[PDB]
Order: sequence, then structure tokens, then C-alpha cells
Amino acid sequence: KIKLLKAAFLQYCRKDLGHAQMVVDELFSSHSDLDSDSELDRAVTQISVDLMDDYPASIILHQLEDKMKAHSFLMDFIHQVGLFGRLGSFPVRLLLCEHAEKLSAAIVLKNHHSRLSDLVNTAILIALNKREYEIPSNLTPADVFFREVSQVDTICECLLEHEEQVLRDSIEWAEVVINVNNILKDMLQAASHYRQNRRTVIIRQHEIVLKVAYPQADSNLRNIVTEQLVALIDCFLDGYVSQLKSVDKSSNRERYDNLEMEYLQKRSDLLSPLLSLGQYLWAASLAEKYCDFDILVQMCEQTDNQSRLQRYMTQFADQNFSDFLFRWYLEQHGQLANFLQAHEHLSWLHEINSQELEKAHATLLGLANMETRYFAKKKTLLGLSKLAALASDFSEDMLQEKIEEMAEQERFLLHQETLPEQLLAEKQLNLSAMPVLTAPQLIGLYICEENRRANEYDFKKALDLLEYIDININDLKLEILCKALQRDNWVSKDSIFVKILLPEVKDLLQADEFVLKANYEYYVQGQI
Amino acid sequence: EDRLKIDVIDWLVFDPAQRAEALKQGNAIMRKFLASKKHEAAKEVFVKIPQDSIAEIYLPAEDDNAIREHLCIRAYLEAHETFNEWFKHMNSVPQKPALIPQPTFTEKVAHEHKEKKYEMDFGIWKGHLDALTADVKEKMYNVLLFVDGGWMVDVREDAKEDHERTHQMVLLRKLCLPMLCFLLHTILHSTGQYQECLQLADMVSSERHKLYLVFSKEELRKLLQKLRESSLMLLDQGLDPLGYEIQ
Repeated sequence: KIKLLKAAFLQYCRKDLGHAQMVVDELFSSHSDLDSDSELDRAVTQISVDLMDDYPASIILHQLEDKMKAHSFLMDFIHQVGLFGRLGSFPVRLLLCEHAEKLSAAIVLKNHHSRLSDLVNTAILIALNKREYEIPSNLTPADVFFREVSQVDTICECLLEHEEQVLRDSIEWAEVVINVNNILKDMLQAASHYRQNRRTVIIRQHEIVLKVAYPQADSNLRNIVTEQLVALIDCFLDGYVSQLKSVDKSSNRERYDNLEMEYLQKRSDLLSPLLSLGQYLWAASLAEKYCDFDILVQMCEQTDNQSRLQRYMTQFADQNFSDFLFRWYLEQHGQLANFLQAHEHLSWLHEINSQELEKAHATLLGLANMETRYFAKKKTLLGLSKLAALASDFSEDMLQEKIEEMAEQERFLLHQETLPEQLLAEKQLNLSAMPVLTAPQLIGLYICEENRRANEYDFKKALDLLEYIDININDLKLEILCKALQRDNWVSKDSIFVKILLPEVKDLLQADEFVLKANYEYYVQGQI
Repeated sequence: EDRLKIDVIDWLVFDPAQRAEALKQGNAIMRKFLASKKHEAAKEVFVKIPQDSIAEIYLPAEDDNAIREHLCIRAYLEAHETFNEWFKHMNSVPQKPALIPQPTFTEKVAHEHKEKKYEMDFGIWKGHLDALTADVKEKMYNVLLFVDGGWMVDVREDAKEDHERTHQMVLLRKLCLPMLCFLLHTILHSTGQYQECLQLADMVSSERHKLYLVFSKEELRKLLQKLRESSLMLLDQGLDPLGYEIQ
């Protein structure tokens, strides 16, 4: 309650003179305190933060310096009396001390800068939040524009947009839009070095990137650079604060931590594109600031002839090589990087080039095997593999092996190759744009009732594709000998028994008839 | 001595009762000239052979082969007659309109027209080209895929020994089949038919023709550095090395 935060605010007053008495009101605190972590300890957090808000609410500068010392012997009179717990940062409101520190160094950084253009944008920013007492006392005020100065930044921006609507851009009007850029910048430089001594804020920064982009479209050279080294000074403080919040959160609830990554990653891409027109001399520092954002510094090295920069990038990197190759494929000296990118299935190419033929043959056969999507292509790869191997320097022995193990492949393929042209327009099949079929599909397609002119050779080859299997063998052995008779219209069965040269075929199982047994007699004399 | 030989043909052609000997000798003579690539020599002989010789002659092993050889030779010649026409055309592309920077308003309009006429000629020079490409290709596949036993390869196997001719027929295959392949590759590449270029490695390696035996190891690699070149242009188009969509 209010009686408590007015009792420690009374013990800090004595904590400047002596301690003994204050250390017994912190000792009466620990025994008389609640001590239930989850909210009563965030009831004394809501007290230490209500007194840091009042040492910030407190000769306007020497009086705000006296207040960064006061909130410094208030953070030392908490470390000692301790004050080693509580934290109710949650959403929107220990990090809260640092934050109120950082914004009191911001209040002294724009107190050190006092000119007629900012004092006007401030009076417009305070008359908009509420009215001011007109009993003189017109800074028009600060002690409350400190606890909340975050607001005099989003308003001294709306007073650079109405001073830009009248700017008529015209040169002196692009000098007033930079003077403000320089202050919001070194006010963000002052909060960074106060952390070294340890959605409106951000919108007003992505708003002045775009207005610092519209102006360099019309600007004397040198000026367009200083506002570019500035919007690079500022963008490098935003990307540093989204990096520090990432590192703050991890593990469980990851879904929210991989959705905030995509959001900062769609912005270091929107800050990169923006810098794609600008100077790339700053790219090296933007790429290092968000020390990866490689996709941007990798396409700046591509637009220029600096194959020296993309070698200096990969020289100092953790797995950029596996990144610059996968970032080349997704997208001259580009053929020297093609020489390295041809590492992987494009292998054979740089292998023919390197005169590494034997090698080209191994991978060309390997890609022929995995090949299942396109027949015409599985056929091409073997042919290439073969022409690679033949042109290579194998000993006549090894060569004879490569061309024999090969002759096999060509032997199976030839089957799908000789598929009649009657059933391939019947089945409405693409000539070449068809898949690498397997023994079954083939055997079953060579025997379809669609294949009309099916003759001795169609079945003979539909019995040659049985050693090309890897399910029921002798079920099919029957399926086919049976349509071998349906087509006979009780001549072909005759021939296929003439082509085989036998306890393969079945019998009683078959009838499952006058010349079937009749031919199965001069088939016991033939086999014998 | 060129004339001595091309002149002994008219003597054998004169007497129709020696047409079988006229053709056979015409073949031999044209086998020497082919090994020298004297195509106007070979053809000047090829016309002296009456266009109706084959019909009348109708078969000893020496006459079945000489009839086949003669057509093989015609298939070869026609594969150079149509290439030189095609090649002559490839080197007559309409030239871009000349630019007159800082033009008068007169020169501006003469140029709006010269630029519009050129954009009509370049379309036809692809038109005539396509028809000279479709034709020269066909001929190159008639020779490379010669029907019924390959080019300069006897079908009849019961003739009497003729080592000169036989080894002349093996040689002609090793001088002219590597050379026709490399041309067809140049035709396919020149017209941007890259997918098909790569399909020369099926035609060649094929066990149906065994064309790869007619190649020296060096010629092969050369054909393999020719195909890798077509492949590139297929990557530039966004397809895989062999021309198939990257899914």
C-alpha cells in the first residue's frame, strides 16, 4: 500500500546520511514482509519502481544532472540494503531502472541541445498531450517530459513532416530535416553508452528512414552521405536491440521466438534493399552490425567485380561457404563460382571440364540409377556415363567391367524402350515424358488387353522381366501364360515354348483343354 | 590424275552391259575422293552414273553391296549439300539498322522504317533457317543411323576378299562419322536445340549402331566438351543439364 512505499522513500532519505537505522527498516521489512514470490514480491517491485519514477519526476540541466546522481545513489542504496529480487517488467511496464536511467541521459542529451527549432517541436508536442500552466513556468516543461520523453520523439518527427510540407523541396529545408536526424541519433547514442556503463519508438525510426530516402533523391552529394551515415547509425541501434531481446528469450514458447526472427529478418532485408541504391561502403558495416544478414552483403559482392569481397567474406565466417553455394543456386567469374557450385550432381559437368572422366562416369551412373521421374533422361545419363567411361583411361580390364555392368542396365531399359506404339496411344501415354517403369508395370502392360498385336516377343519379354523384381512370382507366371491362350482363340503358346530353349509353367493349377494337355505331351518329349 | 579416273567412268557407262562394273568402279573412285573430302569430285562422278542405273541392273555379293554403297555415298553427299546451304544462310543474317545519334526529324522516320523492315526480315531468316535446319538434320540422321546395318557397312557377307575396299569402308566411317556428329552438334547448338544436342550421347553410345567404336578416345572427350556447352545454355534457361524442368 501507499504507507509502505512512503516508508522506504523515507528510509532512502536517511540512507544518504547513515545506514544503521535504514538497515533495520529493511530488516523489519523482511520479517514483516509477505514473502510469497509470485506477486507480493512484485508489490515491492511496484514500490521501488514508483520511487524511481519519482526521482525522475524530481537551472534546468544542472537540475536534471543532480537527478541522474540522485537516481544513482538510489540504485546504490538499493544494492546495499537489498533489494535483491522483485521484477514486474511484464508488458509495457530491474530492467525498469536501467530504462529510466537511459531516458534520463536522453533528457540531458536534448537539454544540451536547445535551439529554436526543437524547442518549437517540443512545445507542439506538449500542448498536444495536455494544456500548460501559463503562470510563466514555460519550458514549457521537462520533469514529466522525462519520465515520458519517448513521446517528444514521435512528435518532433510530426513537426519535421509539417516543416517538410512547407519545406517546398528548398536546400535550407533539407538542412532542417537533418538537424533533427542528428539529435534523435545522438540521443540514441546516449542510451547505448549508458548500457555500456551498466512499437511507436520503432515506427518513428522506420518513418525517418523513408524520409531520409526521399531527400537524397534531391541533395548535394556530400549532404546525401552524412544523412546516410546517420540513417546507418540509427538502423544499427534498432537491429542491436532486436538482437538483444532475441538473446533474452529462448527455448519453450519458441513459436513466438521464431516468428519474431522472421520479423527482424524481413526488416534487415527492408533496410538492405533501401541501402541497395545507397553506398555499399556502408554495407560492410551494416552486414557486420546485424553480423550475418549475409543475403544483402552477398548480393552486393555479386553486383560488383569484388570476387575479392566474397572471398574476404568467406575467409571470416562460420559456414558461409555452405551458404554462398546454396545462395548461388537459389538465385564468367560466375562460372568459377559455377565451378565450385557444380559440386553436387552438377558434378559430372566440372568433372568433364577437369578432365576427370573416370570420376564423371561414376556420378553419371549414380544419377542414372536414382533416376525415376523421366525415362528419356535415365536413358540419356547412361549414354553419357558410357561415353564418359569409354573416353576415360580405364585399363582394358576395368573398362570391360564398366561396359558389362552397363550392358545390363541397357538390357533392362531396352524393355520399356520397345513398348509397342499401339498401346502407347491407346493408354494415351506421353512418348518420352513418361516415368522409369518397373518390371511389374512393364510385364503387366506388355500383356494388357490394350496391347492388341501382342505376339510371341511381347510375352517372351514379359517373361524376361521377372528377374527384374526384388511379391508373388509364380502367380504372374500364370497370369501371363493364361492371356497367352485367351489371345490364341482356341500358335503363340506353341512358339513361346519354342523360344524358351520347363517345370516353371504350372498345370492343374492352370485349369484353375483338349489341346492344352495335347501340347503338354509333346512338351514332355521336348523337355526330354 | 583426277581426270584419268573420273574419265574412265564415262567409258564404262557408255556400254549398258557393264553398268554393274561402272557402278562398282564408280564407288571405288568415289571412295578415294571421299577420304580427301573432294565432294565436288565425288558428285561430278555421281552424276555420270545414270539416275536409272539401279533399276536396270536387277544378285552377286559384289552387286548387292555396290548398290548399297552407292546410296550410302548419296546419303553422305546430300548431308553436305544441305549443310553448306544451311551454313551459307546462317552467315547472311539481316544486319541491325544503323544508328544516327542526334538525328534530324527526317532521319528519325527513315529509321523508324528501316527498324520496322529489319524486324520482318529477321523473322524470315529464322523462317528459312528452321526449314533448312529441319532438312539438314534429317540427312545427318539418315547417314548416322543408316538403315539396315549402318553406314558404309556391307549387308551381304558372301563376296570375295577385297581388303582395299573393306578397309576403305572402315576408314570412311572413322573420318566421316566423327565429322558428321560434330556438325549436327553444331547445327543443333546454332539453332538452340540443346536438349537434343545432349541426345547425341544416346545415338553414339547406342548398342544398336555402336557408333562409339568409330571414335578415337580424343574425339569422344571433344564431343563431351561440346555437350557440356549445350548443357550450360540449358542452365541459363533455368532447366537441368539435360533440359528437363527442375521440379
